[PDB]
Amino acid sequence: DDDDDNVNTEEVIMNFSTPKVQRFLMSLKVSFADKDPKDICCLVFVERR
Amino acid sequence: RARTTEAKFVLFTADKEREKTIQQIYQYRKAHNDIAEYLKDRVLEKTEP
Amino acid sequence: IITVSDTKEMENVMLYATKPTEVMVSFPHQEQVLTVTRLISAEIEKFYV
Amino acid sequence: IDRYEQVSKDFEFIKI
RNA sequence: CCAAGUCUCUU
RNA sequence: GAGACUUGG
Repeated sequence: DDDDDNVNTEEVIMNFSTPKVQRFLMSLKVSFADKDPKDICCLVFVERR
Repeated sequence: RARTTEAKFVLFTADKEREKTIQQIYQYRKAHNDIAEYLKDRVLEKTEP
Repeated sequence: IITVSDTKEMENVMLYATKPTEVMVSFPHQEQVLTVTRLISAEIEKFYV
Repeated sequence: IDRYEQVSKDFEFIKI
């Protein structure tokens, strides 16, 4: 597809993941696009170890 | 845990599970309402088993 | 059990407590899987046997 | 198949 | 029969 | 190590 391994990493993550993973990481990106790291404080919960 | 003001809570479920999960969450919210109101109205003088 | 029940107590709780906005993120759930998944499943089955 | 399906850009955090 | 977490307690 | 406990399957 391309040689830029950074955007390629983004692209493969978007493509080599289930719609659940894609959607979660999508929401994660849009919720904290360019806010101050200090201003944000978030948790993510998952089931299995 | 989202104890701050304007806190945002996020959930992820499959499309096929949408009706089941939303009905379950309504069960949960109505259970919260039920426990709250039943505790409020229920008045017991003995206050001890 | 005991708890606060008055509205002034309710708002006092809201001073340190918060009812975060609860939202949903639905995603399309598919059932198809890739071939390499089948290959790795076969490999792990051979290992188990 | 060699391909997973994408998901649109337009989702909104529908109130639940 | 499977996960999670917990706890006492093993490395 | 032994398990134990809670929850669920």
